[PDB]
Amino acid sequence: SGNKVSRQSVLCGSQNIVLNGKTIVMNDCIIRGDLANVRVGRHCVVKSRSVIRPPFKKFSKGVAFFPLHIGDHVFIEEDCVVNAAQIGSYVHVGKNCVIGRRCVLKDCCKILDNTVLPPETVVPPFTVFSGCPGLFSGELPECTQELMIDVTKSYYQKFLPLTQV
Amino acid sequence: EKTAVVIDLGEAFTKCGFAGETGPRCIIPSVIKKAGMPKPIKVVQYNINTEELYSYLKEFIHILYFRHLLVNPRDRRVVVIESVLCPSHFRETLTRVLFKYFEVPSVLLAPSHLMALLTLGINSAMVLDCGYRESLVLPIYEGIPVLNCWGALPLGGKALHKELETQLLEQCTVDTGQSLPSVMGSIPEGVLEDIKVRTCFVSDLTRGLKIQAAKFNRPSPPPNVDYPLDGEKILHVLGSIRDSVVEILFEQDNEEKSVATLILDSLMQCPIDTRKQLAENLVIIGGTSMLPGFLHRLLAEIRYLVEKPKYKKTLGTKTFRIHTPPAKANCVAWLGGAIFGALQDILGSRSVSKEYYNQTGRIPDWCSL
Amino acid sequence: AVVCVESEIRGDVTIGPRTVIHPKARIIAEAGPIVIGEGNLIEEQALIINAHPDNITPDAEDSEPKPMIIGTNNVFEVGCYSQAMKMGDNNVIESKAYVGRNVILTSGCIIGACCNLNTFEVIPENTVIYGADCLRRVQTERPQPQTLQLDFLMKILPNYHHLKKTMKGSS
Ligand SMILES: Nc1ncnc2c1ncn2[C@@H]1O[C@H](COP(=O)(O)OP(=O)(O)O)[C@@H](O)[C@H]1O
Repeated sequence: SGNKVSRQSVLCGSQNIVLNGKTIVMNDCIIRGDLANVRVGRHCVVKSRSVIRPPFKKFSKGVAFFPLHIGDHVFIEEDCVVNAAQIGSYVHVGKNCVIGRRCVLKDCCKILDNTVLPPETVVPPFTVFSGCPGLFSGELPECTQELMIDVTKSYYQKFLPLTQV
Repeated sequence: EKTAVVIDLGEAFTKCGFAGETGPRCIIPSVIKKAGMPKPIKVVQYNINTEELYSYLKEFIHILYFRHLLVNPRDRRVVVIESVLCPSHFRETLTRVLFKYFEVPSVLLAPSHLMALLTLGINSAMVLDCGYRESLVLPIYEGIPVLNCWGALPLGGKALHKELETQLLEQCTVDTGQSLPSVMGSIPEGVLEDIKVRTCFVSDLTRGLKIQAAKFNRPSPPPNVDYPLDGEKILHVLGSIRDSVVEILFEQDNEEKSVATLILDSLMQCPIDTRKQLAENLVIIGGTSMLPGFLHRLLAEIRYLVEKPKYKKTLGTKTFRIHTPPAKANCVAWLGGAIFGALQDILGSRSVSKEYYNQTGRIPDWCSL
Repeated sequence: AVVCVESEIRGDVTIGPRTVIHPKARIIAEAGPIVIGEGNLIEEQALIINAHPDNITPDAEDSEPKPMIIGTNNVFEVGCYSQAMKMGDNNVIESKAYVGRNVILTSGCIIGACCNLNTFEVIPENTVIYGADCLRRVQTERPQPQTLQLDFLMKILPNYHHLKKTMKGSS
């Protein structure tokens, strides 16, 4: 629970939640993603006005799609509807982006802004996905990912004292 | 050993291939669209700088074989395929990239027409070259190109798109998304070309005569064949405009310009020991001209112009054939050069090395050796 | 139907059976009586509208007196709104679909992601649009209004059925 300890927002889905350290997010978002199992991640990041959900049912023998997996030094952005996302560490989402069904990415997922993923959007490690559908545009440097993520975490923690609520 | 590279000079597409590769590999549009690029950069950019184009070539080739097969071309040879009329400075700039930047083992220029002949491997043949911007009838008698029998109509695929945009810019018979008649100016070239390329069936000669009648002082142009649109604006108008393109494709109206015209020109430079041979050799090829049902309009115009009074003396009564292509769409020269480069380890000596290019840096065409 | 307490409705909306409205299902059916269908699932963050008022100002003889309707198996997902969509049999609306005003949604309607519906466009049957390619009439028969896309909709409706009983039990 090393996030922004302040009266910011509320949500639900306490199935397999986790309040880890160095991982924080902003307000205006809702968390309704307990449709399948969960996997949170410390040192991550996210912006305001977002939404996330898991893949499908997974209650009966017909299990769901790839619902969720998070990582370290990750950085989500605004308006990113993370629907059915199982990714790794040092991920990077963009503005107005969305995750597609059965998306099973890996570490350092540079999700482009205003991009979305299609059904069964399993991505590889140290990649850079983009497009209306799931499309790995390029790649990403892992060292620069962890370094810039920590630098951004400190810079955001600097201005984090704003809105004492 | 190993494979090789098979790349030709295409304004629209320059595929790559290996040695003796049976079946196509990968086609990509010749223009280079990069990051933060508002409009991609072409290839036919002459009298332009060399460093910027040089760079574009470097990274484009780089990612080209990367996304093709991620191979290391510093290990195998290259089969360069030509397309005449291009400035040799450009070609040598490509070579400059290749050797002075990438250092491949050896490269080798080659004619596309050769590979076209290799599709059948016969000695004498006509050349029904129909490229992307021009055409060419430069026969290969005895497996040897016929020099002065040349000519080109600068009215290929690109100009066809220009014709399309002209016609449709004149009339926007589509709706809004109510008709939006010539409201905006820019066009979706991809959509336009999708309509065009996805609907290229050639019509009857009689229909072309109807078009000619419509030029001055019309019998049922629909059922018109033209492919759906987008942008909330789709329509079903006369697809007969593409047949109008087929009519303007061959103009005799104080122009006397056609493919048969170049065949006649060749005939003018042809000696008696070439005439009947070419009458046999009715070679059926052409790159961009993948025109469905063109046999009708084509053959009809051939056997329509045979009747020209100034050419019966030249022709007589010559019949022709159909030298059908065993290859496909445009893979003809591609796969022709692929199998042509297969066991040409012998000709690997003829493939220009970077070794000699160090002390040389030049490949001579018809110059002083 | 699952008349959720969190499902914010507004106005006279004579709903139909099996219209399970999920939590935070903000809607409006006052200026137009929107009747629900049979076999849908109104998810979270939706936005059902009725008779676009004078902010846009229809200065074209405003004498509407017309109510909205719905159909069977037409479950609309989260993010997407509903700007008086005259739906039908199995017209699913996926995430973030910008619903248009006059779009008579027929059967086999797969409203893809971020696909702003076309105003005053008769949405015919058996047509699934592409995401980035707006108005893509792709899959004219694969996305068939009956037995193919509607069968897939009824198949997706099974998870909605299990979720309907589960949400009725969880509440
Ligand atoms: N059915 C068809 N009829 C006519 N042209 C076609 C048809 N199908 C494809 N084509 C065109 O043939 C062209 C091949 O062009 P090409 O000769 O490869 O250009 P370049 O030589 O510059 O690469 C393609 O651009 C395509 O638009």
